[PDB]
Amino acid sequence: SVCPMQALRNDTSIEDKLDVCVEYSLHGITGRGVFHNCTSVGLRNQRFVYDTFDNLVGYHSDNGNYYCVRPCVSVPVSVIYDKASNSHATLFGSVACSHVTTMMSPGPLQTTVGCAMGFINSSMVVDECQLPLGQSLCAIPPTSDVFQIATLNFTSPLTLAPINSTGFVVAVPTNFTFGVTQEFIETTIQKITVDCKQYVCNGFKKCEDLLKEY
Amino acid sequence: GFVVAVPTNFTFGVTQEFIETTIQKITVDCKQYVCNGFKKCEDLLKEYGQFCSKINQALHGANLRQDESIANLFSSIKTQNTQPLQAGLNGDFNLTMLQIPQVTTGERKYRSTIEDLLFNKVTIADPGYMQGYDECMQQGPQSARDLICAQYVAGYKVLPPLYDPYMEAAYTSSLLGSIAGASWTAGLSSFAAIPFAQSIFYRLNGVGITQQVLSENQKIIANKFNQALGAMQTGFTTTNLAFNKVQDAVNANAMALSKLAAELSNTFGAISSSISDILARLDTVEQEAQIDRLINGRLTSLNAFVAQQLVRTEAAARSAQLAQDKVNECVKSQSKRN
Amino acid sequence: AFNKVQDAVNANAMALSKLAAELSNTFGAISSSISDILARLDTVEQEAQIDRLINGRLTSLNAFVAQQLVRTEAAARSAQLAQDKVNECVKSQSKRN
Amino acid sequence: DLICAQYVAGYKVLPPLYDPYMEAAYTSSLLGSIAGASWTAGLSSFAA
Amino acid sequence: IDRLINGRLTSLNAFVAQQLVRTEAAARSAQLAQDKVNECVKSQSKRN
Amino acid sequence: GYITKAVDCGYDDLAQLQCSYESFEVETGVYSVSSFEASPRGEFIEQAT
Amino acid sequence: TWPMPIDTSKAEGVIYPNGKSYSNITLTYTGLYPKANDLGKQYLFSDG
Ligand SMILES: *[C@@H]1O[C@H](CO)[C@@H](O[C@@H]2O[C@H](CO)[C@@H](O)[C@H](O)[C@H]2NC(C)=O)[C@H](O)[C@H]1NC(C)=O
Ligand SMILES: *[C@@H]1O[C@H](CO)[C@@H](O[C@@H]2O[C@H](CO)[C@@H](O)[C@H](O)[C@H]2NC(C)=O)[C@H](O)[C@H]1NC(C)=O
Ligand SMILES: *[C@@H]1O[C@H](CO)[C@@H](O[C@@H]2O[C@H](CO)[C@@H](O)[C@H](O)[C@H]2NC(C)=O)[C@H](O)[C@H]1NC(C)=O
Ligand SMILES: *[C@@H]1O[C@H](CO)[C@@H](O)[C@H](O)[C@H]1NC(C)=O
Ligand SMILES: *[C@@H]1O[C@H](CO)[C@@H](O)[C@H](O)[C@H]1NC(C)=O
Ligand SMILES: *[C@@H]1O[C@H](CO)[C@@H](O)[C@H](O)[C@H]1NC(C)=O
Ligand SMILES: *[C@@H]1O[C@H](CO)[C@@H](O)[C@H](O)[C@H]1NC(C)=O
Ligand SMILES: *[C@@H]1O[C@H](CO)[C@@H](O)[C@H](O)[C@H]1NC(C)=O
Repeated sequence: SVCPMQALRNDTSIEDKLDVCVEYSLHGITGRGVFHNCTSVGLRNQRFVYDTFDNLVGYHSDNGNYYCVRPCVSVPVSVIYDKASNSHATLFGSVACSHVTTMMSPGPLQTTVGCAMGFINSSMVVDECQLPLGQSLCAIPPTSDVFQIATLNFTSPLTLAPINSTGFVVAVPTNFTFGVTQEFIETTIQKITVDCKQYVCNGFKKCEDLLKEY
Repeated sequence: GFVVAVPTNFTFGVTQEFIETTIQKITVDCKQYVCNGFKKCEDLLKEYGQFCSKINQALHGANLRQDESIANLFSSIKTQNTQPLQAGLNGDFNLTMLQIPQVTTGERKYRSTIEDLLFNKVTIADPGYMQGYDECMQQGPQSARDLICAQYVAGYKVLPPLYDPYMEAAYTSSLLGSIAGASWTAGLSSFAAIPFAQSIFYRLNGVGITQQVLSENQKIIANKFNQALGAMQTGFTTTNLAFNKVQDAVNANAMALSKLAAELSNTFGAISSSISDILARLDTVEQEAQIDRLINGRLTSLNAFVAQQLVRTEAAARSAQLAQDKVNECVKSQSKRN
Repeated sequence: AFNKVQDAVNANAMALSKLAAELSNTFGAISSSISDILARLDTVEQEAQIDRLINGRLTSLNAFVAQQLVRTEAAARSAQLAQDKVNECVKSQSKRN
Repeated sequence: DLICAQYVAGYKVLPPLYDPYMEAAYTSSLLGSIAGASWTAGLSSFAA
Repeated sequence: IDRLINGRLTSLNAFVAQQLVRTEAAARSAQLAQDKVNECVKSQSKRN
Repeated sequence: GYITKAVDCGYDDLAQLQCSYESFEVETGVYSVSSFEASPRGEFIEQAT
Repeated sequence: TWPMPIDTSKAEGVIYPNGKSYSNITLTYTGLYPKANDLGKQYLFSDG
């Protein structure tokens, strides 16, 4: 690079601050990202490695090591809210609970969809859910002190087995009720017309004279 | 009289069909998608926060409607009726391809053999629902396992499906066990437990084959059935329409995420698509007019993505209703529709 | 079925909400109000400021028209499904399980 | 009534997969499949 | 010139998005047309 | 015209959901909220002689 | 008088981009390059 002398800062190291978001100034190239020690790819005299979008993806360092470079990333967060109890809980999706404790600034519970906060392990089994978490997990609101994790699980009820004879077995009803299934079919939407000149210019003759072109 | 061409020899043939029931569920962190960190972009973006809210609310509503549709499809397990099938052959009909392999090892398999054959012919990127963030933090050669790490950089999230593989396996075992018997007669209220072979021979008797023909040709019919069932993996090629529809669905899911990630390299007429280079090369007055181009272009791109996902969700919910009709009229009964 | 009724009502109302909210989009100008632009700038800056609002609002009205077409064609398909249900479930006894 | 705007604007209308002879073959197959064609329970015989 | 470029590219994106929706709708009604051929032309339907 | 109640939007994740919906009352459900920000810490700098 | 045309399948006579490197990818690049299958001009030298 070519640099003015007033922009020269001294020097630092990366080996004590790996896998965090830092700022970098590497031989004139500046930016922001996450550095990870890696196995060497690309040509080491060109010193920088790019991708097809011309973003920096790797760096051959003066200390002899190659580093993979990523942009700065973020943990995804989900809030579980129940209006009747006015209660909430948290899920960090795709995060293992051993890493929530390090970047932290009932305990954290690992689930198949991530690390849950404010939940207790339970053995409850339901077949109907109003707060589904995915992968057959269901959140049960307090009425306890915290939300519970239960599983959606059900199977087919009665298994009549064939008899070893010359006839067969049939289950014939001896009592009944009438059930009602309800159903809704849409036939229509609401019909809208738009006044285009009123929507764009709102009165105002100077906008309308500019809008005559359109 | 008249002349009629009556069969003297036959085979069994298999038609294959694919029906889509679901798309991949996406949420977007709008502020991180538009401003990528960078407080000065966010200070400019505070004038547009009401438009960032509408995107999140529209996607929330679409994902909720898909969850309701899929729970209504799976509703029929809790009430059906079921007959237990033999492992291996049932009479002389061999059903091994459609059954889950009972293994003595330490793994609980949930797929049948023909399902494993179908799943080994499609390529799907693994979203990593449990610990995908920590596995994307230690990449190196990123294309070793097919992960979606663009989630955590660009600012979107793939949501897991409502049911786990155990429950889907339970649904298709319910469908398989509801085939023999299952309201033998007029109504739908009785459940007769007649075995599988007798059920097949009554279905053949009802289409024009008399009991003399069925008694004289028992092993021949069973051998032709086993021979047709043994050749179903031949249909898993790109000349077959159903296999092309399976691959078409996988590609539409991949195409939505590619088109999301690529719009972060549009300059929209700025000097760069990177916010850091704009902040390093211009002064404050020029910075503002350069960054608001990227803000307005990215917000318009998110609006187009939301409008695409709404129409895809509505299409998938109509075809889930069609799949329910197919299960009720072809798997669980004999249709009178030619 | 009740959730579907409420969904159709919310879809009609959300279309009108998204129509009205776009008139407060500045589209990168100093204001969403034309009155304020005409009060704070001279003619050469007024033209470049009003052209942003014009181009933004025309693009928004195009997106609205594209969404109404899709919704109208979907409603016309489900009216055909409704006629099938009236003919086969209410007016006779179907043989479709 | 030619679409000459194809060659100015930069788009191409593509031809359909079948020519009119094949479409006439389809609807003549349909007209000839009406009389008879398994007037009984199943679908596998053909009465003329 | 970059105003025209960004505008015309956004317009082409809208054209592509409308073409995908019309192609999917025509594919659904081709399946409906097949059902009408099979149940009304080639047979005698028992559906009121 | 008086202010009867407030919510600090940066206090926790439910406050941030209530601020994004612009409402003190929200429905039952599961919601994705805005992620945990990076805020970069250090500096790498390397250069030549 | 051996003809020696340019073979782009071996990337003959290609200038590498300056200041950077790529690894295990495929992209397009605008620059100054020789034509494919260009014979060029031959220069034959001899002792006196
Ligand atoms: C069918 O089920 C109904 C409902 O349980 C039975 O009606 C009950 O009859 C007993 C004795 O007659 C009464 O004590 C209950 O109060 C009735 N229940 C209700 C809800 O009214 C009926 O007896 C059953 N019939 C048969 C033949 O099983
Ligand atoms: C019906 O067709 C099958 C198939 O051609 C006939 O099976 C063949 O039988 C001959 C002699 O029995 C064998 O050599 C062939 O190998 C068989 N073919 C196959 C594919 O297995 C069968 O014989 C025919 N039935 C009648 C009554 O003619
Ligand atoms: C029922 O069908 C299965 C699958 O077609 C048969 O299993 C195959 O048997 C052959 C040789 O016996 C092996 O080469 C295959 O690897 C087997 N496949 C599987 C999935 O096990 C099975 O033998 C048939 N049953 C009977 C009784 O013949
Ligand atoms: C970084 O990686 C290189 C090669 O992969 C290795 O030699 C070096 O020891 C690593 N650094 C540390 C601190 O382990
Ligand atoms: C939750 O409970 C199950 C069984 O009840 C157990 O296998 C699992 O380890 C528990 N998990 C935690 C985090 O306590
Ligand atoms: C669901 O219940 C059945 C009952 O036996 C059990 O075997 C199965 O493991 C359960 N599945 C889950 C995911 O809890
Ligand atoms: C029928 O099966 C049972 C097994 O439960 C067996 O005890 C009985 O002997 C069988 N009947 C005949 C005729 O083999
Ligand atoms: C290079 O890319 C290809 C993709 O076609 C991949 O299969 C291969 O493993 C990559 N090589 C290395 C060393 O990562």
